[PDB]
Amino acid sequence: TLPAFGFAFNASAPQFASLFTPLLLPSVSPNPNITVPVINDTVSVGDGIRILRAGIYQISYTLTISLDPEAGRFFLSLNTPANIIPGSGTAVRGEVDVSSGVILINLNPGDLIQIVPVELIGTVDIRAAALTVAQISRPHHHH
Amino acid sequence: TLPAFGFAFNASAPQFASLFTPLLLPSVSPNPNITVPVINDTVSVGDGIRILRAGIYQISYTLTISPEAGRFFLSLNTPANIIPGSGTAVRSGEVDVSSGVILINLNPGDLIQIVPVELIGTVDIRAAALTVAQISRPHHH
Amino acid sequence: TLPAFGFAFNASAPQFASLFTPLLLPSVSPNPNITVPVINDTVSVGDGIRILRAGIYQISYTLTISLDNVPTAPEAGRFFLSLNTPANIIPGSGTAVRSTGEVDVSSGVILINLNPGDLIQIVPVELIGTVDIRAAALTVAQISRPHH
Amino acid sequence: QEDFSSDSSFS
Ligand SMILES: [Ca+2]
Repeated sequence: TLPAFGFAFNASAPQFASLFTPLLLPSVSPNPNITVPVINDTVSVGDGIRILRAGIYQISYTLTISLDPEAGRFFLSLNTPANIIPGSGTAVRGEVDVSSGVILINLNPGDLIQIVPVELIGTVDIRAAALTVAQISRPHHHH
Repeated sequence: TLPAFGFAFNASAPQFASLFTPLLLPSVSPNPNITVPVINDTVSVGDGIRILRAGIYQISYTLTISPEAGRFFLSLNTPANIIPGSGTAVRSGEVDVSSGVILINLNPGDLIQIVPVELIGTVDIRAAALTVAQISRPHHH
Repeated sequence: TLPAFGFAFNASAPQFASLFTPLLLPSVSPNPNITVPVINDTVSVGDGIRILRAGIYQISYTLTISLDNVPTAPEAGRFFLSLNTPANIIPGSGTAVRSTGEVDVSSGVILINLNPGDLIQIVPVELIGTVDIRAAALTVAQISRPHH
Repeated sequence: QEDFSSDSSFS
């Protein structure tokens, strides 16, 4: 069968960051010529990606901030915004772009992956954002 | 069946950026010990990677760069045709930038390139690298 | 039967960077609800990931750094992934910071052929002043068996 | 030959 995956993004509706408020991600179709949903066995819920299939996933994200003091820190969260995932931090301290690392993680059916601001100084204008979820494996053996 | 993939980079030949000019990527063998091309069912054309098999791919890139500013995106087939989520930016020693990982449907022939979209000052690209790897066969019915 | 992978991280044990000294990565279990080691046919050795299976891999990392900005004593660091020995830096794997507040840097994703015994580590290659690595994470995932 | 298209069907 095919791996589970999803790509959910915002390229055309800026949003102000709010503490522990998931970023809006309304789009799933990044190809400008052949526009198709880049979703398979995940659900793009409007502000994140819900897992349908147990497995090991790669998760990561991007942001573009319209900077004018202004600072932000962001993480990925698991199910609720406070439940942040280690290795998923980004920070910002003209449009500037930030990208997270790639986190490998065991996820389960119903898990909801979101991008959340955890620290904000001044007003932070999110010009764009994108969340990447892709299955790398079935659940593996461990003790 | 193996996934399609390619890794094309420049580590040793700096280039001055210009608007909408794809960056040169002459190398495909990143391992310094066991130096082999990291290319399977893609083509490294000299300034990007061309897809040969339809599928969902992850695409991403890096740059090393030496008021001045530089903005870059990935483009699909033609330089102006930039891909959402693929921005990198440097606004002011060598500075490293990395894109996110974009998942996107690509068809045979699609050519992924790194392009500058905004430049102020002298932007010297000391190094660049483009990563393309197939996630899935097409997921349509 | 599954692809080889490993995820090794340091979330709350700050370490000062030292030139060509692999960063410590003591944890392998990132899920806060269902804590399991994200390791399959690799070894997390304490300061990197050792490969046991030949194949094509994606490798990448991220670092959280806290710098003092003393105007006349700026801090800076440059980091790479290394293969087997610290000098053997992998192209495309650079990150850089230069001087307040925790800041994150992420590498790109490098595709590379690796072999049994290979050791992937995060090394500082340039340092100006004291560089405090608050956190770090290393990602290794097999994408293919060796290609021919 | 397999290709994505505007006629491609999804769930
Ligand atoms: Ca990155």
